[PDB]
Amino acid sequence: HPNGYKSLSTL
Amino acid sequence: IQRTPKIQVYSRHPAENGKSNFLNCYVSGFHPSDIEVDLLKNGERIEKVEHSDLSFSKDWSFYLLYYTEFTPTEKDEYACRVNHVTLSQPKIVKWDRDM
Amino acid sequence: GSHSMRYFYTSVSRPGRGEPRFISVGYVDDTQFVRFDSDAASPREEPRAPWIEQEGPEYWDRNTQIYKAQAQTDRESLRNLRGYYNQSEAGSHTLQSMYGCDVGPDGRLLRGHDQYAYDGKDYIALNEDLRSWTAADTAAQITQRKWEAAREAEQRRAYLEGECVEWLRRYLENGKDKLERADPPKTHVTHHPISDHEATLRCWALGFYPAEITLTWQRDGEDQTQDTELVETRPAGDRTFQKWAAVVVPSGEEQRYTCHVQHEGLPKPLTLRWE
Repeated sequence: HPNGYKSLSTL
Repeated sequence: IQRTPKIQVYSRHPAENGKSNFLNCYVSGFHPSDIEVDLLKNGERIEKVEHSDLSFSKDWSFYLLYYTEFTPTEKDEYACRVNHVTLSQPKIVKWDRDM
Repeated sequence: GSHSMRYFYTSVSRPGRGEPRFISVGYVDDTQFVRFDSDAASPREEPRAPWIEQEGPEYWDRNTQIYKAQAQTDRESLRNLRGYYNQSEAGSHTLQSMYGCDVGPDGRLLRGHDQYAYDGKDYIALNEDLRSWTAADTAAQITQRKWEAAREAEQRRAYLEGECVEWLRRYLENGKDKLERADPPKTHVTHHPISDHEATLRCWALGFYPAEITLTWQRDGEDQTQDTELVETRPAGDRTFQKWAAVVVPSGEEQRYTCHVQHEGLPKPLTLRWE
């Protein structure tokens, strides 16, 4: 299962 | 950073003339990820060639397996042609069934 | 034994095609089981190992959405990265992400990972305590300040200590047939003459999983550290791996040379000689 939590976190 | 591709050409199973097999071209250690890979049968590119999903190693360099179904023979020569930004001209590596 | 789940993202910006190409692959140990490619006709997560096919439509739909949002986020990360290094938009640049968890034989978390590379060089990484980052750069120090203010590490920890391990245990159980398996190499030596007095002995390991393996040639029990030709371990295309090692030996004395194969699926290393 991929980490959906960080899918909005930009560098 | 730029890294040149390592290339191996080989069969899935021990070559047997008349037996269907898979011809593989394994490209690895390269960066950036754009890469051109053809499989050649007597110098002409094979049409139905699939490849694996792009992944990369622990040093971040990419790898890919290009492969097609084939039936080897005494006379027929197989090879792999690779171009990459780090290569001045295409690189061709011939298939040796003992390697 | 010990096990790992890992996801690999690659994002490649394209100068006039506004969105980057985004590819993800997911692995349990050395078994690829999912993929996503933003360049497909209809991008969605797809199964790549048999034991993941039984997952329901909500598994695929949710993961597809996760990748779609991650692709857009990567797109914006790439701009921010170009801004941090004063690179022009017309360039093509690469952002790779690697994360996941390791579990021991009991299924307890051993270690979490979450790190990034920009154009192939380490950029920022979550530390082993899952509460801090190591920045490799002045640019990555900007990302660190932002992720410190956002308490990003605590979000990575939530996943790595929670659902990451939880789904890995579920996969190991669903693909127990092929994941608790270690397939030992089936091995043989071949003989290839060079001249009247020289010959190559080649030690073959075929059909083994996982990829980690050591082949070592010995003459009279002495390791041939130099004088051994070794190819990189390579995929057979059927989720097993191949590798060989070779020595050039004097004709007549081939039985003095012995090949040792060590692999996770071999409780005792195999010793091989021609024929």
